[PDB]
Amino acid sequence: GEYPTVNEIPVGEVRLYQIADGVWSHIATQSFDGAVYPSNGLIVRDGDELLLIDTAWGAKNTAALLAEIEKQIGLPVTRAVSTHFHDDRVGGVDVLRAAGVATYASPSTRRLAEAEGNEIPTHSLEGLSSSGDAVRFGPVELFYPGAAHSTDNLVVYVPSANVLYGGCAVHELSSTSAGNVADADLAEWPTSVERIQKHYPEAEVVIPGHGLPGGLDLLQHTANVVKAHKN
Ligand SMILES: NS(=O)(=O)c1c(CC2CCNCC2)ccc(-c2ccc(C3CCNCC3)cc2)c1-c1nnn[nH]1
Ligand SMILES: [Mg+2]
Ligand SMILES: [Zn+2]
Ligand SMILES: [Zn+2]
Repeated sequence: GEYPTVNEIPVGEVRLYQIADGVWSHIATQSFDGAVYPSNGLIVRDGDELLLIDTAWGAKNTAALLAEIEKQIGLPVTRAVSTHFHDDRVGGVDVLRAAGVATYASPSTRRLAEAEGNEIPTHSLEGLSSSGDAVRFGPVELFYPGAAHSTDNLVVYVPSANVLYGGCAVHELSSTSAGNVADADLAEWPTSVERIQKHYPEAEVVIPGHGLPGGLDLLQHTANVVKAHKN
């Protein structure tokens, strides 16, 4: 009941929310087709450093994210991973790289970001090209579940806390619509959700790309939302 909502965060400001010991989400707001939406990413403590998952959707928000981290946590962000190629995930990568953050994404994401004209993470993550593939990256596991919201979408698991960050492949429980599906695979999305369910059965917290965290129910709910859209 305390997670910040869209009407609570002016565009340009960033909030942090403690999810578990050494795990936070970051929440920002920005504009799509003239309407303001909230957007989440993740921060995971990596010894005396931090791993960032996703930008805060643009340059101004990403600079505000780094400032909020400086104030709230006080550990340096040394690496970031973007979970797909859209600008709510890579927009602000240039701000990160000018702050000394090493930025990473799969080659699939990098190719799509390049073709879209979005900022491109510096480094390429091999080992994620086939559905069900996983790689460990610092304190997280990166998992490619197959095409869903996008063909390159990754999910991120924090094994120390049983936290699953679904990114835009996972919708919040209040969702009654499927959001921007222009780059989605509506047929494969339920199969990709099933793979996440099977791979992370112990997840205690599930964080969507937009909206409120909850439990494992966000996964089946997402498949249901997508089916309602498809039909
Ligand atoms: N990842 S994205 O680019 O598709 C995206 C953006 C980023 C911009 C898209 C155009 N190019 C510049 C970046 C922004 C908004 C939204 C979004 C749309 C609708 C929803 C609704 C969902 C139901 N519950 C109510 C909200 C939430 C998110 C989305 C989005 N992300 N997941 N799906 N759409
Ligand atoms: Mg750009
Ligand atoms: Zn997207
Ligand atoms: Zn999104």
